[PDB]
Amino acid sequence: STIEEQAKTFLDKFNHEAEDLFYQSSLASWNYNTNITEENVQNMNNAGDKWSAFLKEQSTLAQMYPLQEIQNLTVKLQLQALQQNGSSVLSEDKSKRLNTILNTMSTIYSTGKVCNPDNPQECLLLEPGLNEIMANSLDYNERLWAWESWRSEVGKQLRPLYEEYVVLKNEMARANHYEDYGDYWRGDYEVNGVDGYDYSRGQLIEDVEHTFEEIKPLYEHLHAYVRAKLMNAYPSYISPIGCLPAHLLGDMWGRFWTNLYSLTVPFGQKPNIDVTDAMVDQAWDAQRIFKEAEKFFVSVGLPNMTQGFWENSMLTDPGNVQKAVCHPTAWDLGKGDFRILMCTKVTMDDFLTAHHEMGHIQYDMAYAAQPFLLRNGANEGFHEAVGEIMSLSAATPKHLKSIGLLSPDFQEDNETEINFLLKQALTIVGTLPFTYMLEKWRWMVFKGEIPKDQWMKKWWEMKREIVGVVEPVPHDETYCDPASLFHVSNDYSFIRYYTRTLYQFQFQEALCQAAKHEGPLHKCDISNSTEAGQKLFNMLRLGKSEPWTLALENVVGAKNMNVRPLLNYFEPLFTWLKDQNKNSFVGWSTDWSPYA
Amino acid sequence: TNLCPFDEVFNATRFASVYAWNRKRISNCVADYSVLYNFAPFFTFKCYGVSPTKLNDLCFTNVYADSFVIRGNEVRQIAPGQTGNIADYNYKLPDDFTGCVIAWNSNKLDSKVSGNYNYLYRLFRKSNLKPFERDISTEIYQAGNKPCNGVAGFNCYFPLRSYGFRPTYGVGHQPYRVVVLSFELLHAPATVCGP
Ligand SMILES: *[C@@H]1O[C@H](CO[C@@H]2O[C@@H](C)[C@@H](O)[C@@H](O)[C@@H]2O)[C@@H](O[C@@H]2O[C@H](CO)[C@@H](O[C@@H]3O[C@H](CO)[C@@H](O)[C@H](O)[C@@H]3O)[C@H](O)[C@H]2NC(C)=O)[C@H](O)[C@H]1NC(C)=O
Ligand SMILES: *[C@@H]1O[C@H](CO)[C@@H](O[C@@H]2O[C@H](CO)[C@@H](O[C@@H]3O[C@H](CO)[C@@H](O)[C@H](O)[C@@H]3O)[C@H](O)[C@H]2NC(C)=O)[C@H](O)[C@H]1NC(C)=O
Ligand SMILES: *[C@@H]1O[C@H](CO)[C@@H](O[C@@H]2O[C@H](CO)[C@@H](O)[C@H](O)[C@H]2NC(C)=O)[C@H](O)[C@H]1NC(C)=O
Ligand SMILES: *[C@@H]1O[C@H](CO)[C@@H](O)[C@H](O)[C@H]1NC(C)=O
Ligand SMILES: *[C@@H]1O[C@H](CO)[C@@H](O)[C@H](O)[C@H]1NC(C)=O
Ligand SMILES: *[C@@H]1O[C@H](CO)[C@@H](O)[C@H](O)[C@H]1NC(C)=O
Ligand SMILES: [Zn+2]
Repeated sequence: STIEEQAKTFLDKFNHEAEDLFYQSSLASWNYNTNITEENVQNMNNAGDKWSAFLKEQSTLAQMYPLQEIQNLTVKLQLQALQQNGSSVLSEDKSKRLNTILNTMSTIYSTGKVCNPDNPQECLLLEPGLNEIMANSLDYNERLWAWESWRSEVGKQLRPLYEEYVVLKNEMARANHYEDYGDYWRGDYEVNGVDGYDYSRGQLIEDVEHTFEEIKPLYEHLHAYVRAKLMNAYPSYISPIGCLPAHLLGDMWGRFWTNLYSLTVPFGQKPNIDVTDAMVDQAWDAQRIFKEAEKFFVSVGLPNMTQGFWENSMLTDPGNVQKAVCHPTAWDLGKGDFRILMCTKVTMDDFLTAHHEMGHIQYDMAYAAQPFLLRNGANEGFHEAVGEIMSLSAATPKHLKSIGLLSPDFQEDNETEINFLLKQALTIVGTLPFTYMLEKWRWMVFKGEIPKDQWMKKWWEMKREIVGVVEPVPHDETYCDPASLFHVSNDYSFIRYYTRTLYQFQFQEALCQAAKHEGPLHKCDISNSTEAGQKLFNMLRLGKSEPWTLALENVVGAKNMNVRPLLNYFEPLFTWLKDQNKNSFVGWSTDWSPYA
Repeated sequence: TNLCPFDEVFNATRFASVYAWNRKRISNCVADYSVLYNFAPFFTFKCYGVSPTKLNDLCFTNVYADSFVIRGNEVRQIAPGQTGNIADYNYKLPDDFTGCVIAWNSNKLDSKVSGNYNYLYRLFRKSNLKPFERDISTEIYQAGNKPCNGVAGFNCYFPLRSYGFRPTYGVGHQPYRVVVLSFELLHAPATVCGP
């Protein structure tokens, strides 16, 4: 009996025990998220605690098999994933110190409230209060207040915690033989022992930086056009050459420029495509939306939703007394139980999200045959990319016309396409410098390349330099502005939204190429193309079993993340932006700030 | 002369665990083979060497009704020459298997919201199963080279795992009551006839 055989047999035990215990935790989490009771709270914690205690027990159990003695890479992948889950790398005190910090930072974020300066009785939470201001307010000072008050009251609380969070997270990573916690996060993309498909953690920074360089010309023209449009709406607030004020970007951080569409729409006369009325005209309900979404994936050769999906999913808001957590989530509970939790309204946005969330389900069902530890996206960006491309095709006028939501007497001119691409670029392109620079700052903070006394100095040096975004109020090192975002204060890697964005257009361009789609990439619908679904399925069924480089190649024929499909998707806008920025300054000056 | 007790085997309140599969010897009775349908959600009826179409035109020396519960995926393993946990460790059909495999979904009966842990299967064994072998031993499987001492631990696993059937499981994980009719042929008077 060798030791790989021991590990093989050990994983056999873990897979069967984990699937049962994970299912109990997932169903308990489901019952809470659809039936919010103090009981359903408790049962979720108990099942979650029993699942975590099992994982901690199995992580220690898995470590007794050293990795250098397993030749089977599939077994090593599952063994490594279970051992990398090993919490017993820090002392129980420092593990307890870190968990307390993570809970406190999570609590400060979710309960952090700011109150109106004139009347300190009325107080606002970030969601929905401050987010409502950041997404809808056109008033500079109110936006300046909510942006600054969130960072001054809640961000300053997180500064000492994040300082100690970095120390312990690095200590954890250094004990797992990673350079630092940023290197630990980049391990999600690491591939070893697979010749031709290997990928190092350091190579992620290079690939992100190399691909971001090709994003820069598109972003600068998008930044210049947005600045020109915002400058017209704020002549006294925005320099023609300066960075965009951080509070005037559509949300609390400028993570997405989606809510700038009203002020930056190229052709406000031409109406956007919104099939919401047509859905109500045809008496659509949530059942119809997901049936149409199910019909979309059937058209590409993917299986229909399981019988348990329709029975066990929550597709409408229970309303009445029964409250629910209405965040649209696709649930892989394991053991054939795939569900979607979604308080679906009869709207185009929820129609696309149903395609998006069912796209996750299709990913979940496809790798359901993989071992439990390998039932996930090829990397952290794959699952989100798979869901995104469904909403890409579902939102096209070709798809909306083919399903009777957009009448044939609608015709698409190049102005509505530029309108559509501008709205897409505000969300999709605008987030990439935000995502890269945020994760670059976190990478450098974990690496020790930014001292504590220059955290907010460098955070805003990079914001101006990389994102073209300037803080509206000077921030000393008592602030912690990254932690004012959920992912930073809730300990989530952020480069996944950069890689997913490049993956999704790599995916979409490849599937549209398989769909024999002629024309611009943004107009493409992969519907009725079994070749596109087959090419997608050859990756979806892989899960985590194969290297993400290979899973990427199984769709796009390329082993590495490529930005060209992203630029291909936005090229009609990019040429339009460069023409529209003819008599406008392209680029930005970091020295300019709205506080002079 | 008397009706073969197929209702006992098929309509048993609780089927046996597949590791401890129930065997019922059917002999000296009339075998009404068209009664084998319980209006079940996913019925399966495949025979080997014998013809399910007009199965009641043949006498047999003995009929061995083997009943057990597996999940939906593992029903494919109840077939000659199949491989998997159930075939290797729980119920192996011979390559020359003469008989029928009747399987149907029992999510209504064998699934519970809290999880039905009545039905087990053998996850580990030092070797596979000979055709129609039955291993009900609960001896701790030895995966490592150290002793097991009769208790579960590191590299020493209890060889039986439970299905934990729940009604919300997928069809591939839902419980499936399986009856294997093994038709025996000997030099004997062949006392299981019946139209
Ligand atoms: C050790 O493993 C746990 C458990 O993760 C689960 O099991 C693994 C073997 C894999 O199969 C995972 O795919 C699977 O989720 C890890 O805990 C998990 O952490 C992630 C991110 O930190 C959580 O994701 C989010 O969790 C929130 C919780 O409210 C959800 O609302 C989000 O939708 C999102 O899913 C995940 O929930 C969490 N798992 C559970 C059961 O809560 C843990 O990170 C890991 N540790 C190490 C060091 O690897
Ligand atoms: C186990 O119990 C079930 C009851 O839950 C018995 O169900 C019976 O199944 C047979 C199938 O062979 C049925 O006979 C058929 O009825 C249809 C009309 O329903 C008829 O058109 C066919 O020609 C055939 O006769 C039967 O109606 C059904 N119910 C009863 C009460 O018998 C099943 O027979 C039991 N299994 C065994 C092995 O005894
Ligand atoms: C790595 O191990 C896996 C199993 O852990 C091997 O794949 C299995 O091969 C057996 C042999 O017939 C099959 O019964 C299984 O169905 C296969 N898959 C699984 C998931 O168990 C695989 O061949 C091994 N690869 C190498 C290079 O050793
Ligand atoms: C919600 O949970 C309560 C118990 O806390 C239970 O009585 C009730 O039936 C549940 N509601 C639904 C719709 O399942
Ligand atoms: C949909 O589910 C049914 C199960 O009733 C199955 O027969 C069918 O093959 C599935 N797919 C399609 C495209 O009909
Ligand atoms: C659309 O095309 C017409 C010519 O067909 C051209 O005059 C117009 O400027 C174009 N608009 C955009 C936004 O490309
Ligand atoms: Zn998603």
